[PDB]
Amino acid sequence: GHMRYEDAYQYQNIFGPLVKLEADYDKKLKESQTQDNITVRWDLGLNKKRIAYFTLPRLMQGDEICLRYKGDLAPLWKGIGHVIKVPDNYGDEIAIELRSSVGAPVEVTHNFQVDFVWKSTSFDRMQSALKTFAVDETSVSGYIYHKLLGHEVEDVIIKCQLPKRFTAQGLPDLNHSQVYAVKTVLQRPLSLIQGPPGTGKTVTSATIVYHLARQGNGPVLVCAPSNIAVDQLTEKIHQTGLKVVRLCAKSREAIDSPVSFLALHNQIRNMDSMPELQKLQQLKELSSADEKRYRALKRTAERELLMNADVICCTCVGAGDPRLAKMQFRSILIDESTQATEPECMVPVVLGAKQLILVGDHCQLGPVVMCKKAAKAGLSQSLFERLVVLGIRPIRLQVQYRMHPALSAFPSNIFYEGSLQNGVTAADRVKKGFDFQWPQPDKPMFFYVTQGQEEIASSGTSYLNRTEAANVEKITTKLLKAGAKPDQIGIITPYEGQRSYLVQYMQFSGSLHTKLYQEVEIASVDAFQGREKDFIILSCVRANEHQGIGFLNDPRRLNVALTRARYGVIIVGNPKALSKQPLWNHLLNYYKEQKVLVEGPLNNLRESLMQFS
RNA sequence: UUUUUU
Ligand SMILES: Nc1ncnc2c1ncn2[C@@H]1O[C@H](COP(=O)(O)OP(=O)(O)O)[C@@H](O)[C@H]1O
Ligand code: ALF
Ligand SMILES: [Mg+2]
Ligand SMILES: [Mg+2]
Repeated sequence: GHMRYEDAYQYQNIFGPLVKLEADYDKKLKESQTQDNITVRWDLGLNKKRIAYFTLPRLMQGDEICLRYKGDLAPLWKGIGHVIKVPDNYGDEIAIELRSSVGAPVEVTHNFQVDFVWKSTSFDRMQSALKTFAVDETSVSGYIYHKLLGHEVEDVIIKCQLPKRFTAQGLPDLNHSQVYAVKTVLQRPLSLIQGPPGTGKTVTSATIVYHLARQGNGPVLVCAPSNIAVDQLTEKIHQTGLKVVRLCAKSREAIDSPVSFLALHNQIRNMDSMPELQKLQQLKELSSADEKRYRALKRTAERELLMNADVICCTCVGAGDPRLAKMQFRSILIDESTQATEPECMVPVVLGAKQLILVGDHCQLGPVVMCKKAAKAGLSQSLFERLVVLGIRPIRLQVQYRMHPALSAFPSNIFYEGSLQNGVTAADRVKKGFDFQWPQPDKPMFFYVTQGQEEIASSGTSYLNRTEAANVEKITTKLLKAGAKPDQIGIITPYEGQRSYLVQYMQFSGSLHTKLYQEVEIASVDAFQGREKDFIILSCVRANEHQGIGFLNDPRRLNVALTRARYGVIIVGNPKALSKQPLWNHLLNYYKEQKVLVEGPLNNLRESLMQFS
């Protein structure tokens, strides 16, 4: 009440089809193909796999593609394979390794076609989770089943042994609201935690997970929708001194993060287990009988590290990973759950949840749903928000400990009805050893006006902006020269195109300060929700005469972008395009009134008189 | 709408 489901079968019959809409739509939307006139060069790898090389008049490493032969000089043929080489410093040849070496039409070279194959794994796991919820009644407790379905059911009290102290060593001393939040959550089967940015939702989550783990009843499962949110929580949990295993996507095994040392795939390789460490050093070959012992041993190692972990951390979709099947979790916490669709949250939930904690802020980013029809039918509504509408009262945090009061003013008043209070002062937020000259000494922020125009990026739907990129670099140098360390600086931008451009431009050219720049985080705004830096630089990218600003129209995205910094925020963008949207127009006027809308050379900034719509 | 996930 009011939204109710008779049972989990009806529930699946509603969300199952929604997920299918979104899946089918994304597939159609992300799938592209060449003309059927590609010329192929055939070869064999050293390992005797079959390879096709070709040039293209926008693929990425590891992509899956279908190669079709459409000519008449051999039987019609199609084969699946994956990109093992893209155009680079060795040449413009794309190479793909085929799954199956035969019977490829290696005697012909013309009249081929290349289709990019959209990967369906993430939606498969959501469909699969929905089915498990409906068919297997042991996948969640009777209580949680009834609560999730909107049934009336008496409140249940979990009678655990409460800790001596709620606040946990290694983490900040909890304030009264966080203590209340921890103490209360431990005793309920279902809890929602809510609060504006930087109120310690993740700190509080880590403290809860710590106590649930110390109950000694098996590993706690901990998730978030995006890899970066999972990593924040993982690091905080690690600080409590617990044994944490970060389970990563197979496709991310070569991505570098500050919690890489906790990644399951890395822990296994640092194990002894000397034999398996030998078969790994060997596959780094491909022997088929050797792969049998490799796998068995690997399964033995994964089983060991996972079963003995106090906590397992992974994305919501990652929870559906085959390595975790046949595992059950009594206690599950999902951080930044408001950024996920409900079927995405259900992925970890159906692993046997008897106690479930959801953390969120609906004023920050929601899930990505490209199919407007599906979004409007409800796929856009998170589980956290449905439960709020159903009457579950969230536990609230309201006092912020991240940012200088001047950074919190606009977001607090605009997004949170002035209810975001400050737990730190201006004096708590003067960087020691930092000799930077702010336009307004008392306001560590400014919007740096940048004339320019966006370009469409390699991908075809994303944008970049070369002028802003240039200024981002200048500003970064200025900050570094003022005394900021690389790791105290973060650069965020809403677009992937701009993110990638910045990586190449700052980190992989020959720049004099390349080694410094490489220690500087660059990321999309969306990925960075949940993370914080001392100093943030935001590149807005959009800059055009009559093409709009795209998803910059979403207030949630600006909110996240404005609330990542502790000590200072510098915004780089073009007020001309931004001003056309009421929200950005208001942020621009706000900065103008604060005298931090500026122009000119960095060492000699002047207010921008420039007028905008 | 071009972002999250695999
Ligand atoms: N009770 C507290 N005392 C001191 N610092 C705190 C406290 N609670 C949170 N913080 C800090 O403020 C920041 C934001 O916490 P975080 O958990 O990331 O916010 P949120 O999860 O709500 O976005 C961190 O740097 C963190 O250590
Ligand atoms: F709510 Al946050 F970093 F997770 F501000
Ligand atoms: Mg958080
Ligand atoms: Mg460089």
